[PDB]
Amino acid sequence: ETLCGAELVDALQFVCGDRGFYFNKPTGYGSSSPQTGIVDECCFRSCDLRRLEMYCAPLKP
Repeated sequence: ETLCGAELVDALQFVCGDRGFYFNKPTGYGSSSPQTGIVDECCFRSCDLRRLEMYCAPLKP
């Protein structure tokens, strides 16, 4: 019921399109720093579309 490896990249490619995507969720400066991201959210666990789309890079212009 989840998305891993190749299936996850295909999903991010389709949802993010031109914008591209990243895997590690941003953290705050001088924050805590073991890193978590989409694998944890969507592969080890199931996530919904609105979580997944938070890993799209910003819109260009």
